[PDB]
Amino acid sequence: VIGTPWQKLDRPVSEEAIEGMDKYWRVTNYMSIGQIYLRSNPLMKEPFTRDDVKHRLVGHWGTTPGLNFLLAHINRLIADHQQNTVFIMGPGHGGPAGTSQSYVDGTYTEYYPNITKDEAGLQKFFRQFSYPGGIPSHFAPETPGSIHEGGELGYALSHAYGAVMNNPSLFVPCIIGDGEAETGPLATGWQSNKLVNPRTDGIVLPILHLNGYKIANPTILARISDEELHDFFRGMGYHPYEFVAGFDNEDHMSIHRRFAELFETIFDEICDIKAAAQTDDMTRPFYPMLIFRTPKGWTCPKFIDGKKTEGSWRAHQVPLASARDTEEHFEVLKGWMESYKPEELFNADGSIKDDVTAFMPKGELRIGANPNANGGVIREDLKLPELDQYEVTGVKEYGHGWGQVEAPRALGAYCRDIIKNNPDSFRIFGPDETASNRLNATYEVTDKQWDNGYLSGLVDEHMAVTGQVTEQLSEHQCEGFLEAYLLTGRHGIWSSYESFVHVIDSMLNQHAKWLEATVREIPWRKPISSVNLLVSSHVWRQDHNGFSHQDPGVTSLLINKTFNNDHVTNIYFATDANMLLAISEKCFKSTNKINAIFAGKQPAPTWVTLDEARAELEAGAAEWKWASNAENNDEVQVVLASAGDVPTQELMAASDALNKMGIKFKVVNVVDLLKLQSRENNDEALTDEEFTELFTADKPVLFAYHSYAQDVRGLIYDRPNHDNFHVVGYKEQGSTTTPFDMVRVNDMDRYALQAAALKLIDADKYADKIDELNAFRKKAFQFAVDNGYDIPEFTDWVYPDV
Amino acid sequence: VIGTPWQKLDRPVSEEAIEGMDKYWRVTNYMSIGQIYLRSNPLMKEPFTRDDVKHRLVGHWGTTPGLNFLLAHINRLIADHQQNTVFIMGPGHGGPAGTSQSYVDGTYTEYYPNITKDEAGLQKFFRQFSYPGGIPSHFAPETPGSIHEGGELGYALSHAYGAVMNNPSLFVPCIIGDGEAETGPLATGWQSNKLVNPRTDGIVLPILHLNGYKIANPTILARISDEELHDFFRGMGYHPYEFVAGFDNEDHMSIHRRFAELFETIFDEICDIKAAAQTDDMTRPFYPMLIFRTPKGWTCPKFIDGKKTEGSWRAHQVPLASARDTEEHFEVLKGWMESYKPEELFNADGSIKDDVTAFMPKGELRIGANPNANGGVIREDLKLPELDQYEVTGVKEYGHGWGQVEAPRALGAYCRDIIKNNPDSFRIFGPDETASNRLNATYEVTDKQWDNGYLSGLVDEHMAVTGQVTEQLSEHQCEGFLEAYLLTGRHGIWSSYESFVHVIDSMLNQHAKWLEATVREIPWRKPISSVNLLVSSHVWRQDHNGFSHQDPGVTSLLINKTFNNDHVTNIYFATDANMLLAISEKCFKSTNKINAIFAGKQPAPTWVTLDEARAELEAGAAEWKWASNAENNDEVQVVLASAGDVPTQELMAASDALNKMGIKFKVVNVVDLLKLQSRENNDEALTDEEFTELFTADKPVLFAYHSYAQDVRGLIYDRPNHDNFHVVGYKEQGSTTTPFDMVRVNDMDRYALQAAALKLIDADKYADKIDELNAFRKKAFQFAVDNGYDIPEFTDWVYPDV
Ligand SMILES: Cc1ncc(C[n+]2csc(CCOP(=O)(O)OP(=O)(O)O)c2C)c(N)n1
Ligand SMILES: Cc1ncc(C[n+]2csc(CCOP(=O)(O)OP(=O)(O)O)c2C)c(N)n1
Ligand SMILES: [Mg+2]
Ligand SMILES: [Mg+2]
Repeated sequence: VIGTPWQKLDRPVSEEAIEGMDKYWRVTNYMSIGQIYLRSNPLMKEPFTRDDVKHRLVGHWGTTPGLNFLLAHINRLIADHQQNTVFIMGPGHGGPAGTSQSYVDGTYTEYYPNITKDEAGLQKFFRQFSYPGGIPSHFAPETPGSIHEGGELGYALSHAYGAVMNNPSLFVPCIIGDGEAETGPLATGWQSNKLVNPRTDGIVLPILHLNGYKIANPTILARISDEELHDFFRGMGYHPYEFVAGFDNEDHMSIHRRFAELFETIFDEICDIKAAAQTDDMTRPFYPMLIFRTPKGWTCPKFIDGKKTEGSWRAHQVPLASARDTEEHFEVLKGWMESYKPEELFNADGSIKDDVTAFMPKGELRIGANPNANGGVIREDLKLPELDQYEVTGVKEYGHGWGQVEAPRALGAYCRDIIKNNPDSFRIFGPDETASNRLNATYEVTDKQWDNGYLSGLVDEHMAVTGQVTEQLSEHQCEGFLEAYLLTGRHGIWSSYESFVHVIDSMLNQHAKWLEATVREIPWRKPISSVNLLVSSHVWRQDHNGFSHQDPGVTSLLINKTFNNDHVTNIYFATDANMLLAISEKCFKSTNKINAIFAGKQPAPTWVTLDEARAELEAGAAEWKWASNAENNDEVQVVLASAGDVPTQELMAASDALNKMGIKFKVVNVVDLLKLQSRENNDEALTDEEFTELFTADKPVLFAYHSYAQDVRGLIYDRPNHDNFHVVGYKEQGSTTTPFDMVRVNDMDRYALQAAALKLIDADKYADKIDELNAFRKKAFQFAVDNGYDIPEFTDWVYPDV
Repeated sequence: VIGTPWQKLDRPVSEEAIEGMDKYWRVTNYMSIGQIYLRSNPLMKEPFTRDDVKHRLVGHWGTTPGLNFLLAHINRLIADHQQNTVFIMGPGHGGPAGTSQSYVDGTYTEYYPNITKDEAGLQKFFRQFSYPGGIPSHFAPETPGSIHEGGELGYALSHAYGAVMNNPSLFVPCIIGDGEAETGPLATGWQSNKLVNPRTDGIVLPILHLNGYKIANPTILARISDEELHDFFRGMGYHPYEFVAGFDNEDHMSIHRRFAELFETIFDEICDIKAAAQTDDMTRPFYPMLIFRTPKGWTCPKFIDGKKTEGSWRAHQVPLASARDTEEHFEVLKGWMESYKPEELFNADGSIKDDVTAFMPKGELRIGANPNANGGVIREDLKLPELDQYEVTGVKEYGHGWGQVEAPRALGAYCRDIIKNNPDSFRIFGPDETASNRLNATYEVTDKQWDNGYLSGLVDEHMAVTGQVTEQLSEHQCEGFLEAYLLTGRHGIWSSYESFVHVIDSMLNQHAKWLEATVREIPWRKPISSVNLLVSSHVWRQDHNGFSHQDPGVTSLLINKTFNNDHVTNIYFATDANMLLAISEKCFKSTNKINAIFAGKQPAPTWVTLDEARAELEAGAAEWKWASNAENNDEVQVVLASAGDVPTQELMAASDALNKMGIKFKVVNVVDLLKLQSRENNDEALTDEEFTELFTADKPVLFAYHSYAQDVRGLIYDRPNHDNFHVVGYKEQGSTTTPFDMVRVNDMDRYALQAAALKLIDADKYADKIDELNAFRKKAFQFAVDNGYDIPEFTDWVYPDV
């Protein structure tokens, strides 16, 4: 347990602390300007000239001084209260404020020993910001203190809230851009306070950085009336406080006193809410939130070239773009840097004076050092139940292809027991789909956590104010919550109807990018758990729905994250429940990954034993020898290959029929897609020799793909025998229809697959059989049209093992 | 002008109208149940048995009766007021309520003559819903009255608002699911009332379908306190009204009277707001919104098998799943269908009685017939300015590769003049990026429309309460607004930083799917204008930003929409401003497309004349003969190929150097990407013969790709000479850095390209030159590290034409 959580001060903030906070604000303002403008001479020692100014001025001043003000006050708070604290920088383009924070708290020099606490260190600190060979413009994962970069705006609040889940001692002041608040994901973010519990979760404090402006526009929230703004936050279940500063001549020390006193009122209320929640954990409190209304660019020159800058969108990027080039602009920069009076903040050796930091928290309470902001230092392996107890045993008992098992129900029972063994560190998220995707065996040991109105046990099944499943009809919220949950060292999984995974494609992009930078160059940031996503209710079996719900293409997005042997992405196609089991265990042991686990939820055949799934998963693709009828690759007329539960069922029925015709083939199943890539693009892929062995050197390959055929084609482009692959995939065809018709209109049904294989073997010899199969598909459809359900030859076919 | 907009009644709703509305509600409820459950015997004529019930029960009852209630009342409204009305069905899974509406209003039989107004027609109407060979489960584009399917929830409000833009006579009651309101995009949707003007735009009426439940959960909004709920909507600038019905024994006619009176109060206030806005168009009114709180599944059996159904999430999907199979369940269905007393609603011939519809609007005011809900019937071609006036003339005057032109500024001037010539039907949307992407020449003729607080001319440039540019920091809002703007027959464009286009990938998915169904099978739905998206501030030149802003992969998403010769997607890589011009004109004339127009905003060389861009765009790819030094394909040692402004600059510098070494090559530029596909996948692509001519039959091809190399590889997989293409693309490498370093770390810089070409020609002969180039890249980087800007050999290189 870190510090002394939820303690009130019961005295005023000291005058020493106010003094220190103004010194912090002035030094972090100064060094943020230095990071942006200065290539050398950080203390402006004589001669200080244009030659000290960066050739390329890049970065973001506007948000930065308001961030630095808040961080002064949050730091002061942490230290007075000994409060376990992680902040979120929504305006992540304010990167100098987060690097300045770490540098002041001492963690920057601890993590980066070359960036020393003295003039030479400070020169390097200024130069290196947004610079070739240096550091990023944003609150990147290489910044001690960051679990959120804030490059792609809108995830401030889901991360803040996922971080405090099952973290009752943790306090998260979440700085949100007022421009950011215009995004979709941020707007639904506010509603998370109905989904956390004030006894078992920690506390988020939304701080709205209402600086009036985004890039080139005012913001919506800053320009509505104050009464609308207050009604807004009250209507979302918060107690709003508003702070206004910086628009008149109020002196800075007065501003600090007033803000500290306000911030103490807000914290006191948080402490009262925490204390009350130990007794009453059912009443949802009105959590405080802070509206912080200060000028953009605060403390910068009011006008530059006769244009309003402080208190404007003009302050957004880099004021004085000509500081290197004119001398008019350099004089303004010099005066600006001087107004912070650095001669009072730095010792002659260029170290930051002791009296600038005496007020700062220390040790692991420092914002840069809290282990919650590097959660893999506190992550523990899950206590996993043995997989074998979950196996579908039907394959051993009756044969390959047996039964009508709904595959995710095995993952559900497994997840149930993981929750039981790890009761406060493994969460399930679902956009109102947990049950729909068949993971509700989990409710046998816990509830959907819901901290909002209850009506009746006749309607309110499987929910309680505390629990380890969270649902909200928002994919951004599910993915945001989980990411931060993982980033602070815990574990879990979510699920989503496959076509709607795309809502959060850009979230997968950013978390994959966080993972990339991390495995490449941040060894101090320890491994976190993986994002585990069950992609179910797939393209082929969206029976109550239709075309809008048919889009397996998150595959294609994920493929754009597969470089440089990072290995931060995996795409798995579970063939049935036993494959699902094998994949899930690997996923739950893995770290530093996004894992997409595709499985169908419909009743379906089970193809492999558990032991077989384990061996196959390990290699990535496997021959199914019990299904091949050819002896060796020379005897093979076609390779029958599959990835996907329905492509597989269809390929298998086709193989049954090709067998009965005396065609000689082999069956290859593919589970781990990226392992089809060449070793040169992927050092963990099948070797060429392994690839050739599976797929032959010179025989045609019929490949039935779950998603767009383009994926497999681009992936195998430098593989031997690639020109022989015929890839059949989803091709934007379907509607509200029978299971047979869905595969039919994509040429994915068994008859079409058979026909395709014939065409590849000898189109002339089998012209007639092909026609006959093409017509049988037409007859099977008409039969569905006329009767309301699929032709029994189709529905009732079970694989000949049995 | 349609009907008599914004007229008050000044009398009570008639008793005849209340009577009709209850008949509408009862008949649409009845027929919605019929669509879901009945394969035959729609009037339950003796014998009515289980054999009449669908074998596969699929569909969504829960939302449906509340929709049917609202539609009764909106229909009654339209007719009393002669009000130009389009509705939005947010809960688009309530498809039977929209098909029932069209069937009652008469448009279904007009558009689908086989679905007749009599027993035989009604049998077909019931059977065909969610059925093989029939119609979709959702409010699909084949439903007269639909401009929004509501399959992927969350876009109800952006569409509602984009529809009323520059549409002052149009009224849009927007039905939003209370589950839908939990999504990100819906939550920011509410804020659009700060972005429309009540004089020059029409009026949206948000109706929150607060039925208490989503799929398997209660909803956030239904379970907070009523006071929070009211504060919420008031805080977003609405006047909230609340209607509660259905939870007691209040008789239905009383419910209709009470609701009609409320709905009249709401409309009166809308009429007052409209009338006031003719004089005061600066004061933002508090638009009405309606909280409609009724039981899910309303009028269904209260309990089924001892489980609460009406007033529960259980009502969500298909109550009585066993209606075919038990007889216990069939008796319940029969009683349920009977409670609507259809013997009072249908004539003996099975036509709907006249007194059920006498209250209904007629002609083009009918919900199914309004041309706003099929906007291509009112769409007109834009009055386009001549392109030649915008040409960058530098290419003709000084040579290929001249100048430092910021390409989109030509599109900006063009857009400026399009707005001038079409002042109320062409809009620009930008997520706070219009200026950042260089389209602000548009503000020369109009303003960013902003209907919210103003502070000062010192900060509030280029904005006014009415205008034809709209910005909000939300990609969902930009894309939603535009889609509906196009769907109701107008035109426009938006722009977005490239990596953030992904926020709305799933929106592109749905609108592409709308387009697909439309071109394939809905000839009555006329062509609308295309979605035009400028994809700028690209991967290669995100100078103030870094890794989070580097992701050109919307390419890959778009490629998953390129089937069956729909031609609903285009991906264009503008090489410079003249190519941009040529592409933009084609885009602005096109229909029924999503067009992604990639262009760099950085200062950059201009490569082609306008006339050349026109010829090249038409073919899709072109040899640049003035750049080739080889005579014919036999003389060619490598094909130098490009798609992208920066890949192109880099390839050109490489070609300059390969020339000087006496290497013989050709230069192919690629603008229209999908035209690289085979004719078999794309009937408008380059012929194999055209392809071979550009790319040779047997020579290596160096392909410098703007985005992920996987895209080109999968696209050319069946093209002749494909195994000779070496595709270099973005590979997840970069940071906050120099322009040279960004291309360097992706092996995309000129030296790397040269080296690559050498390797393809003779790796052994040029081992030394390759090493030398690899080292020069290392030296150029160190130079950037040491000096703060790129090596002059790199920066100052201008193409030898000049
Ligand atoms: C999803 C997304 N869209 C667009 C951008 C482009 N962008 C970078 S900062 C910014 C404006 C930020 O304004 P605000 O959140 O108010 O922050 P401020 O700098 O005023 O603190 C925008 C539009 C982005 N970062 N993320
Ligand atoms: C973006 C998205 N995510 C998930 C779904 C899955 N889904 C289909 S309907 C539904 C619940 C809808 O509830 P609500 O909006 O309250 O509508 P109701 O049927 O009660 O009118 C969900 C979660 C979806 N359609 N869209
Ligand atoms: Mg702001
Ligand atoms: Mg609902």
